[PDB]
Parts: sequence; C-alpha cells; structure tokens
Amino acid sequence: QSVWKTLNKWLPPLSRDKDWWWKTLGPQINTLLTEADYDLNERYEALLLLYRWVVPEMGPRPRSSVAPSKSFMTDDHSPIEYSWKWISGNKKPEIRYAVELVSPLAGSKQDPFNQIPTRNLVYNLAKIIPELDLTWFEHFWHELLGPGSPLTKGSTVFAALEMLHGHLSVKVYFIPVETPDFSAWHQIKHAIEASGCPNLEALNHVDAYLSSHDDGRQLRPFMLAIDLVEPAASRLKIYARSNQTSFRFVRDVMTIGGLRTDLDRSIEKFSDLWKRALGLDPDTPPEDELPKVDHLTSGAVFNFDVAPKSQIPEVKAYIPVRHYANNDLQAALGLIGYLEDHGHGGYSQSYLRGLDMLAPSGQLDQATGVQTYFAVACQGEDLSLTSYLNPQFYAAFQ
Ligand SMILES: CC(C)=CCSP(=O)(O)OP(=O)(O)O
Ligand SMILES: N[C@@H](Cc1ccc(O)cc1)C(=O)O
Repeated sequence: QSVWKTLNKWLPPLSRDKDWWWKTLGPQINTLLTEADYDLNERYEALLLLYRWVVPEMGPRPRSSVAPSKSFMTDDHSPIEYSWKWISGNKKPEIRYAVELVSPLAGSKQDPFNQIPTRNLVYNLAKIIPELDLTWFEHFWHELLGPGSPLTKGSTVFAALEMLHGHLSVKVYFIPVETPDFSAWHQIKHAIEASGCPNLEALNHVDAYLSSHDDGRQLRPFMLAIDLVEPAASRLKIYARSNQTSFRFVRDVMTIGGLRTDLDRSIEKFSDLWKRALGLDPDTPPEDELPKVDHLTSGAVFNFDVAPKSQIPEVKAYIPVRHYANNDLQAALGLIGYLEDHGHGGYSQSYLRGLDMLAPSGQLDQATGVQTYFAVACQGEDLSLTSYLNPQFYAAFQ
C-alpha cells in the first residue's frame, strides 16, 4: 500500500470538498515523490502537511470545466503547479509544488486579492519549521500587497514548498497589481531598494538592461519571488515576459545583452534543447519568431536573480511548452532525449510515469497543458533543467 492509502485509512474523514482535494492531491504528490525515490518518512511528512495546512484551504471541489476564479497559477486556473527539478550526477530529482490557497473572503473588501490564506500558510509553516525567516517576507508583503499599496493578473501572492531531501524550504511569490502610475517593475524595484540589501549592483544591471537595451525594453516585469530564509541567503527573482520568442532574443536575455560572458557552450546546449522540446526543425534560424500565440502568458518568460550575493545577476529562461510545442509527449521525449544525450536521464521513465498520472485521460500525445514550462539555467558549461506541471483540474474535468 502507498503512503496516501495508509494515511487515508487512518486520518479522520473530511467534508466533501476537503476530501476531494485530499484524494486528488495526495495521490499526485505521493506518486511524484515515489517516482523521485524520496524516503518513506518524507512522503509521510509531505502528505501530513498537505492534510493539515493545504487541503482545508483549497476551497470548493471542481465541479465543471469553469474555474471558480481567474487564478494566475495556471492557464486553466488550477491553483496547484508541481515542479520536477533534474539533478546532475545521477542524483534524485527534487519535487516542489506551488499552491494559492483561497478563502470565502476572496474578492470581498476584507480580502479583494486573496492574500490572507497564503499568509496564514506561511505563519503556520514558520511555527513548524524554525529555520524559516519572515523578515523579507513581511517587508515585501507590506510594500507590494499591504495597506497603502496599489489591473490584476488574477492573483497577487502564492507559496511554494520545496522537498529538498531532508528538509523543507518555502518560497513566496508576489504578483503586484498595476496602476497607471505604479507598474509592477516600479513597485518591485522600490521594494528591493527599501529592503536593506548590502549591494544593489545586480538590481541596477537589470534596471539598465530593461530601460536602455533594445531587447530588454521588450520585457515586462510582473512577479517577485523570495526564499523564506535569512535575507542575506535569500534569492531575489524578478520575472519578466516578452512578446518576443526568437532564440536570438532568448540568448540575449540570458546574457543580459552580453553582460555575462563564458556562456557560449551552455547557450549552444540551450539552443539544442529549445528546438528539441518545441518540436522545431533543427535548422530553424535563431532570428525567427515562433508562430504567434496570443495569451496572457504567451511569449518568452525569464527570471533575473538580483540577490546581492553576486554583482552580476543570473538569468533563468522558461520554455513555454504548453503554448509552443505540439503535444506533451513530444515535448517530454525531446527533453528526455537531451537529458540522455548529456548523461542526466536516470529518472526519465519515472518522469514519464508522473506525466501519465497527471495527464488527462488520453491527451499526452494529442494536446499540451500538462507541462507548462521547461526551465533552463546556465551552470558553467551545463544546463540546470526543471519541468513545471499543471494538473489541469478544470481544462480536464473528470
Ligand atoms: C511558481 C512556480 C511553481 C515556479 C516559479 S520558478 P522556481 O522558483 O520554482 O525555480 P527554483 O525554485 O529557483 O528552482
Ligand atoms: N502562471 C503564470 C505565473 C508563473 C510563472 C512562472 C512559473 O514557473 C509559474 C507560474 C505564468 O505562466 O506566467
């Protein structure tokens, strides 16, 4: 029997909505953790956390393909996104998931942008995990979301849990609400400037790229992510989207307009993986745009880490598989072909079993949507890769 079956046998029974979320999310998270070879106690801990702090605040059951909100977590507005980080050296993958919790007050004057449940989750986790630090959490929360702060993307905050084989890490995401005088980039920049960083050199590099560079001026910052650790050890990830999709544009953004050098081998491998996962022709000119997709989340997406740990900011690119690839199976086989060609595909069949579990009954080879992004980071001569997965509760109602 699995961990979820044991816990579901013995834990107290839940009301209809909560029990639906338990019997849906429990098996998914447990299957992902099992295919990634997590220790049994970590699976038990993960599902126990899920049972106590996530499931009670997930809101009503899906009952149709119509989502109860326009949540920014996923395109069909599923409030959960899983992610599977590939580790080099035949190491085990890392599993994470992001959740936006909800309450009956969402949209009301008491909580018009659905922030209270995420805050409650962060504080409960702080009660259990003493290593969490809420200094930067509170700072960026007040500055971007609280009283006196300012069009919406559909959410303003969500949280993520990283099961890092032995301990739990928490990430927080702020989605600023834009006004004619306060853009998301404006709010994020002024909050980072008020955050008390030692150095702001990477922030100023990103600011100069976005303001002055011809490619950087095509990027629209929209989201900030932090780690709930000591602020000196946290990352500062600024996410930005562009209508541009050419790989020349992606490479220039990866280099921050040529600021980062000694990345040519990494970017060659990235070009290969990009064509493979999107299903492109191997001879596709890096100057060509991908065929137009007009969506709130189409275009190329990146995040810039401006953590004061370094003076040059680091860039991560997200290949938008759901918008540009032909189908999830083709995209997964492309990613796996790259991984096995570079000796990092020890968990390929496990990843595929996870996809088959998450995928709508008989849609892996006919549609996209399960895999939202393939995230790429340039680590010396190698790539760090992460798959992001959408359970598609509403786009695939069962
Ligand atoms: C909101 C979600 C699920 C992903 C945003 S990108 P990430 O923070 O998961 O990437 P890393 O944790 O830095 O590896
Ligand atoms: N769902 C939003 C926010 C998001 C961005 C990147 C992610 O990895 C996850 C979520 C988007 O696709 O733009």
